[PDB]
Amino acid sequence: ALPLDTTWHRPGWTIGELEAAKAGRTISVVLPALNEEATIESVIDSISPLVDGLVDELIVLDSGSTDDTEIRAIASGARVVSREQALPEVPVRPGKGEALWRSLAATSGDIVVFIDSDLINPHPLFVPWLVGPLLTGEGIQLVKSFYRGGRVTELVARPLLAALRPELGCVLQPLSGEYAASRELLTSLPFAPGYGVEIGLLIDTFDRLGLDAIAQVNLGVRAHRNRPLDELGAMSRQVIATLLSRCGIPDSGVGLTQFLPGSDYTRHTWPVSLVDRPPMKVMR
Amino acid sequence: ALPLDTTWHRPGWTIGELEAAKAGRTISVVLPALNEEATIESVIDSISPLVDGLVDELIVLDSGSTDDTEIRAIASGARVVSREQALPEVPVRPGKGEALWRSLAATSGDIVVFIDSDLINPHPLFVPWLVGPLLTGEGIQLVKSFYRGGRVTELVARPLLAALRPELGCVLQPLSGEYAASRELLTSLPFAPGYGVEIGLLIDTFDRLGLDAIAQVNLGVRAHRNRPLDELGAMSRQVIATLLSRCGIPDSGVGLTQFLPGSDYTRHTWPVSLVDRPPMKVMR
Ligand SMILES: O=c1ccn([C@@H]2O[C@H](COP(=O)(O)OP(=O)(O)O)[C@@H](O)[C@H]2O)c(=O)[nH]1
Ligand SMILES: O=c1ccn([C@@H]2O[C@H](COP(=O)(O)OP(=O)(O)O)[C@@H](O)[C@H]2O)c(=O)[nH]1
Ligand SMILES: [Mn+2]
Ligand SMILES: [Mn+2]
Repeated sequence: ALPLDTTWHRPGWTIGELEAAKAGRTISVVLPALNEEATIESVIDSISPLVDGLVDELIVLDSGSTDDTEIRAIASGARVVSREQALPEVPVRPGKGEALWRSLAATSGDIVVFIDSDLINPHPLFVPWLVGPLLTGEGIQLVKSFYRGGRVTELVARPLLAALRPELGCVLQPLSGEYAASRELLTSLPFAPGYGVEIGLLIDTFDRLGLDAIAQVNLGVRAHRNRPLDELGAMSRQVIATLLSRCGIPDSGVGLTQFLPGSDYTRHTWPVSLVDRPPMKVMR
Repeated sequence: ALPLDTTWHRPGWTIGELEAAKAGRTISVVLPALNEEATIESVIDSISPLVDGLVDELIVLDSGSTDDTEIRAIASGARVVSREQALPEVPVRPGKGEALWRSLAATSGDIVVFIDSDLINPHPLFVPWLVGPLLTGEGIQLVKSFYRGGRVTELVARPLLAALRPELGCVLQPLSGEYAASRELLTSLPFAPGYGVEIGLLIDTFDRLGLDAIAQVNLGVRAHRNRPLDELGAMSRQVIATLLSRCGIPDSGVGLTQFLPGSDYTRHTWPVSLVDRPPMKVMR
C-alpha cells in the first residue's frame, strides 16, 4: 500500500533460501569505523557466522581511529582496511562518505551491505534481512532499513524530503546507516562528503531509477550512541547541504556557527563540504 | 563584534530612563494564547505593573482556547480579545501567525511587543529589555531575544539560515517568541501561517532593511513546555515551508507524514500552509 516496496514484518526467507537465490552473485559487508572500540566486536561477531556462506567477504573500513578499534576488530577475525590502503594514490579526506566510497575499491561483491560499527548488540539477521529484496525481487537496487529518537531524521531530513522530493515521503528512515545495494548502482553514483552520504545516495537512486528500484525492510529494534545536540547541529548542516545540492538549489557553503554559554558565550564554526567524490567507475 | 547589534549582558537602562526616551511613542504588549491556563496568569502578572507607565496597553489574544485561559486572564486584570473580535469581518484560520496578525488590528501602540503565554515565571524585565534598542537606538526596527534545547532552532532554522541566508547566521534564537518591533514595520510585512510566523518576519525584515535594523538582547534564562517530537515534526515542516518561500524556492505544499509504531505502524499527515496573510496596511 506504500508505493515503495515495504516489508513491515519479519522476512520469511531462510538462510538456505537466500543462498540458493544468489545464483553466482557475491555479497560483501563493510563496517565503517571511527573510534568504536566499545561496540565493534559485538557488530563483527553478529555477522561473522555468515562468512563463507551467505556472505563472501567482510571488512572493517577503519576511518582514522586512535582507540583500540583496529586491534579488537582483528581479534574478532575481521580484515581491517585503512582509508589509505583502500585507495593509496589518493590523499584521504575526513568524514563518513569518504570511508564508504573508499570501501568500494577494497571489496568485490556484486552486492554491498553497509552496517554501522556503533550498534549495540545488533540482531544477527540484519544482513539477511537487508539482502532479501535484492536477491528475490526484480529490479530492486537499494534497500534501506527502518526500526523502532532520530532527531535529525524527524526534524530535518523527512520534512525537507516532504518539501522538496515528496515522492520519498514514504521512506521511514532515510538517514539509516544500515543498507544494501548493487555494486553496479554504487559505483555509478557520486558519494557526498561527511554525514551527507546516505541522503545523497537515496535522492540520486530515486532521481535516476524512481521508486521501483528502492525497498525498505523492518529490522525491528536498533541501539547506538546518542550524540550531543551541537554535533547534531553540524551533521544536520551537512545533510541540508547535500540535499539542497541534489535538488538543484545553491547552498552558501558557509558552515554552521554555534554560540556556547559559559551570560557569557563562546563561538565555534563547523566545516561543511560541497564537494562529492565522483562515481567510483571513473577510477578504473 | 557581531555585525548585528547584540546586548550580551543585562541592559543598564532604568524604567524611568526608558519612559523618558518614549517621546510620545506608545507601547502595546500582546500575549497570544491557546490553552495556557497553567501559565497565563504568571505571565500577565510579570508585566501588568508596567501598565500606565512604560506599557500603555496589554492584551491577551485568545486563539481558540477551550480550557480556563480566558477566565484566568480576566481575573488577572487583562483585556482578552478573541480572533473573531480582533477582525470580525474575516473568517478565522488556525495557527499562531493568524493570532499575531489579528493582534495588530486590536492594538494601537507605535511599538508592539510579543511575549508567549506558556513561559514559566518570566522575568518582569523582559519587556523593558526588549524595547531598549527601539527606544534608545537609531534605526532599530525589530528586536529578538536570546537566552539559556531548542531542537527545531538548532537542527532546522539555524542550519537552514547558514545554507540560504548566511548573513543571519549571527542570530542566536531566530524562532524566539519574545520580541518587539515598530508598528510601521509589522503592518508593512505579510505574516506567515502557523509556526512559520517568526522566521518569516525575521527574513523579511532582513531582506527589506538589512542587519542594521535588527538587534538581539539577552533575556538570561527562559522556561516553557517541551512539546513531543511528532509535534515538533509538523512545526519544523511549516518553518521549512516559510523559509524556502522567503528564499524564493518552491515548496511542494505536501504535509509531513509520520508513521507511528504500535512491529505495527500507523500513519498521520499534518497540515502545512503556503498562504500568508498580507500586510495589515491593506486592511485600512
Ligand atoms: O568520519 C567518520 C565518521 C563516522 N564514521 C562511522 O560511521 C558511523 C556513523 O557515525 P556516528 O557519528 O553517527 O556514530 P558515533 O560517532 O556516535 O559512534 C559509525 O560507525 C562511525 O564509526 C566513520 O567511519 N568515519
Ligand atoms: O495556534 C496557536 C498556537 C500557538 N499559540 C500560542 O503561541 C505560543 C507558542 O506555542 P507553542 O506550541 O510553541 O507552546 P505550547 O503549545 O507548548 O504551550 C503559545 O503561547 C501558544 O499558546 C497560539 O496562540 N495559537
Ligand atoms: Mn549512530
Ligand atoms: Mn513554547
